[PDB]
Amino acid sequence: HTTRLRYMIDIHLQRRKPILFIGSAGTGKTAVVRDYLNSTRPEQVSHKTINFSSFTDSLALQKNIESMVEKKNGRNYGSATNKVLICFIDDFNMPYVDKYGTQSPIQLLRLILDYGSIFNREQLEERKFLQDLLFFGCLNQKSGSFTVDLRLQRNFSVFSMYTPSSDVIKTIFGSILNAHLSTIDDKAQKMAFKLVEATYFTFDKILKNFPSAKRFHYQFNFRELARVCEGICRTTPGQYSGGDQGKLVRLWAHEMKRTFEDRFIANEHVEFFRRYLTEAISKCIGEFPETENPIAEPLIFTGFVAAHTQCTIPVLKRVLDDKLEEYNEVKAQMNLVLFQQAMEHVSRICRILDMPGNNALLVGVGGSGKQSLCRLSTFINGFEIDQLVVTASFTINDLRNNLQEIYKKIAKPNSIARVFMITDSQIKEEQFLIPINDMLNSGWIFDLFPKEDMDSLVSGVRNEAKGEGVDVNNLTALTSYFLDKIRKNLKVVLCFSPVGDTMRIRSRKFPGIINNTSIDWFHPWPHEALIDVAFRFLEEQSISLNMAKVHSSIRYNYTTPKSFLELIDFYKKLLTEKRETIQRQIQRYEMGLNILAE
Amino acid sequence: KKQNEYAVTLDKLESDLLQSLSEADPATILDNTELIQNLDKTKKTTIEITEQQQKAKVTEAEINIQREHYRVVAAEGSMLYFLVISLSVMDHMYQY
Amino acid sequence: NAYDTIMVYYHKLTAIEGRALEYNNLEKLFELQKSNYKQLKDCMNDLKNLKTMWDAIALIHFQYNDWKTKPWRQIKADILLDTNKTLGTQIKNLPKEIRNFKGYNVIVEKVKNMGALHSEFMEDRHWSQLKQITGTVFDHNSLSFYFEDILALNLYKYENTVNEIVDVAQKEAKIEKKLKNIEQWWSKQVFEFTEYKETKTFASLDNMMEVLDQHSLDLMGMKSQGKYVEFFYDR
Amino acid sequence: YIEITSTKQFEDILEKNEYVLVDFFASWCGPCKILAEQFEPIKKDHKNLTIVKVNIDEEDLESIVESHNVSSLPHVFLYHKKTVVKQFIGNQKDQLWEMAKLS
Amino acid sequence: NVKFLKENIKSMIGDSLLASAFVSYIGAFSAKLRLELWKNTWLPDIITEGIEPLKILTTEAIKSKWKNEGLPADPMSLENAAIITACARWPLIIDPQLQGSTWIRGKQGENLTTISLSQPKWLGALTSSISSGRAVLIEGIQQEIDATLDPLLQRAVKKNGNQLQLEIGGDPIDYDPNFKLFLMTKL
Repeated sequence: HTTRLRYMIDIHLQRRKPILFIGSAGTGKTAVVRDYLNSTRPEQVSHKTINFSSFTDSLALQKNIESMVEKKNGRNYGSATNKVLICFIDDFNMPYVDKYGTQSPIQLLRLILDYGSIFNREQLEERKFLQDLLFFGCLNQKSGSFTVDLRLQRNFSVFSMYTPSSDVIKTIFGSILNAHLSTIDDKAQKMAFKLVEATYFTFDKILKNFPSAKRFHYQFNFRELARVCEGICRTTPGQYSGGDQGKLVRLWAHEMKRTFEDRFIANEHVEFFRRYLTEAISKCIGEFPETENPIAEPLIFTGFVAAHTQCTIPVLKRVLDDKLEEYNEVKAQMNLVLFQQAMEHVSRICRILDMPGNNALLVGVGGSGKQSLCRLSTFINGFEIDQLVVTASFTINDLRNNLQEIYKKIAKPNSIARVFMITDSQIKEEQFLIPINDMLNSGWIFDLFPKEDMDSLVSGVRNEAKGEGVDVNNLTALTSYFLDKIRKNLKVVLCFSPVGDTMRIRSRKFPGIINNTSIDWFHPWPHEALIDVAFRFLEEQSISLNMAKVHSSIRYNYTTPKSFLELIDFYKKLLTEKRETIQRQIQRYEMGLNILAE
Repeated sequence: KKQNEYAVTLDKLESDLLQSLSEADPATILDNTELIQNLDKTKKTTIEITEQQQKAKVTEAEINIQREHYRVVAAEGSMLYFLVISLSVMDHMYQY
Repeated sequence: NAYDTIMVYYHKLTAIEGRALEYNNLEKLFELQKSNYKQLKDCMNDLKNLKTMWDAIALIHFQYNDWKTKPWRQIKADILLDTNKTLGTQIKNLPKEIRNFKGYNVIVEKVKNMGALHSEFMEDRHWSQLKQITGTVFDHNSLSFYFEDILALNLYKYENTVNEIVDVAQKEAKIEKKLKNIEQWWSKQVFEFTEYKETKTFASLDNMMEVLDQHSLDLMGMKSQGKYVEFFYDR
Repeated sequence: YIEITSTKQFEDILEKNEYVLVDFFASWCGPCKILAEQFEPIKKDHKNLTIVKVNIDEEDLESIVESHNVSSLPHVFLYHKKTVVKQFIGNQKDQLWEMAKLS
Repeated sequence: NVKFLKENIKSMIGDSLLASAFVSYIGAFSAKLRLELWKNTWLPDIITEGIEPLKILTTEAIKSKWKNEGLPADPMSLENAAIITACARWPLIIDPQLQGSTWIRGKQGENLTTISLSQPKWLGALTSSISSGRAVLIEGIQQEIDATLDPLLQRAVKKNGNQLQLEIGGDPIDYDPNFKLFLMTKL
């Protein structure tokens, strides 16, 4: 299919003809654009690409366009030493439609296409033109990405496709598997490919049942499965102990649970998926390789030499206690218990941080300090942390000043970035969401750092890039490498509440949220963890069962899991004060006896 | 209201029981004649609590005999009132 | 003086280690239970060593001393996270003998003893608060820079007094910024008059009224929570 | 002179080289002047020996410090065939020269 | 009396958890709902039973004083007189008819105020109340919650020097431990 794509794209580039395409987001179309562009650039013609938001209009188009050149016929575009200029549209249906269904970028495109022209908006006859420009873009189907009006597609040739086939998925991802497994211990090619066909079978049936209509966060995507295969090749490549395929199979099921148990909502979903997964593993190979993996997880710390690969429960306990105490040494302590689900959440944070470039999501209420668990996990990661300060002067200018400070402290020291935290409350001005989406996709913003700022930022990063070995002559590989390093450095976490109805509204209002981040469920509290905290706080068994059974019974009409935390605190108090009052009256009766006897 | 104040009157005894060792700080308590009278006060309350129990029994039993005399029409007029209060939802201006 | 006594008894222990080595030879000759006896090489390793860690202490402690010389601006006790007690923790990590030798242990006692304050947030009032709360009689913090003052005061044991002074200072921080607005943005402003039929008259009232009311809002929000009110209370 | 801040690279230097003279040094002085001005001559005179300079003040290098139990900033170690042969401290030109001569 | 207590420590286990869970949760569910919860009071797991927690809560004396203050003789009012003793989180007084508020006001007759939502001096009366260390009642809720009182709705007791003070609007206002607050809704 992409061979047909190549055949089309070659002649279209020769013709200098602007075209479009229809396809689902997350179908590697951005990656196909990257492949083609990096293959064709070779100092022949420049390029540009642009993302959109609903609160985008003709305005930002004119600016990000009008970046650079002064030729004849007024300020306009000229390929000095090149042939033309090209721009790309990441998302098409993104900009806001009025109640009549129009977007001012579409009318700007009317003007630019039919006249090759523009009118600068300051009050004058400042009416400029265009000489060399080519337009491209792509978009998924109508849901929920709007339809194109016939005034547009008549000037833009498109074509369609549909979801790839099992043979295609096997081709690409089994080729990646050939690479990775033939690198080290290739004696398991057949069972590995059969594991992948088990992936496809389970995928087919879970999508056959579970439809994306169930909830807004339901979606299955080519780039998701690419992330899966990438988590497969992430494994400790050495692992020269090929003694059981069950080792890589249990690891693989660990990545399976990483992918899907975080997302599952009904525990019936987890039942279905585990049933199908063990069914596939049994129709495939092995006797009890994955029949039960509640604890099994390839960790990092204390596994490698002097790390301080899979390990065990008391080792996890001791290492997590030691790291918590080391955090309490410098920072203020936070002694929320290291219960098994807290440690699993810590490991989830660990793997999310292990993934660089992209970010993830945290849809869970507060009360317990999820940000504090982030402090602990980022402390054991030993990386930089930051968070914006909320004030009455919650101005985009203030975020921008913090962001300039951020870019200074990320580019001049030439080190890891500050891992960021945001919550729903922290962001009152809805306009703040757009530069955050720019952080999500590009990791930087147009005109937030103008040209002189570009040069001043990349001054020292240039010389250090010559140290690592990128020439100064390219001057474009340089800047791409710099922003690539910025992405490799930056990590951000976004907290939400699942009760928020406008979470879906803003997810449709921003595609970068659902595409970039990963869906994890933070989920009715683990009842076993409730038991754990209950019988631990005896420091200050049937009762530890009993209060959780109470909460598990209240569910009939209405109930609240968080108030069960406040009820745990409330009855902890009530225990203390009731035993204290018991003591007070013991002493009152004792002294009654004293005076009686005297 | 009288059985009300008398049960609060017991709280003073609860105080005077507590101070019996507290006001003297558990010292020189033997020669203090005031505690003996505090013991005699506890005896007064003991029969004052005995007056509380008899009154609670004789009166409140009679009070319920008085209360039942109309109780059924009360709970009647109770839910009858809540019903006519709920009439305003089906038509504006229908508030009393 | 301790060294000399320990040197005599360590030479006796060197005869000891010689005899233990010859008994080790005897196990190499005929099988015996060498693992049964806890023979440690820490002693003779310190015999060869201990100048290593003594000079270690010389460098930690002559950083303390170059620091005792650092003038009242050159000293860094609070913009420095913890060089003193970091190196003390290093000594503690060093072997048992070392942490117990009171060269290392005198400087480790000093480390536990000594183990923001030079930032913009700090002011003369915070310096005087340091003086009063630390109980230090010195014209040192309250004057224009800090050296050899709150080391003579234990920095780690009274790290908490310094910490709460840092805390009240970073709480004062907002008055360092927000009430500069009133004075700058007021001093750079003047009555503006315009002729209304042969009479000059105040005009552009909106900007002046916003100016005055923002001034008053700053005054309110300042007379609010922070006890720091004294920094611009008269103003 | 070799100037390295990573423990793994120091270890590989020891794996691949026959004799290594390491000088833990500081960017400041102690009781006497630096030997870094006499230390480069010994490297330039003995190219058969990997002469390494290693600066404890670096936080990345605190790992090398902890691993070698180095506590004195001036600390010259002689390693041959991956194993510690000798170790002395202090900016002592005579000891450094003797160590280099007997390396 | 000593004998009663020496048993009472042991009798205190179990039944106390029951009162705590109900008082923390069931304060607004239907009465008939609470009944089945008491017959389903996890009987085989709570291992005295004839010590029902309705009497361990208070005595007749405190109920008595509240009658003088205007409290009903009615059970549902009695458990509501028990829940107001708990003041961990601020109460939601669902008051379909008024005497609930009248008795609460009759019970709070010392230092106090009352502010509607659509009030011009709303923030000023807020500031004066929290600074004076008194009560405050809110009735015209309009069945909605304000954003500026959310830092006050939660126990956002931040340290401001020796004093504890809280942000309500632009003005950062001083607390008062003597201060308390109550609301009231109808429907």
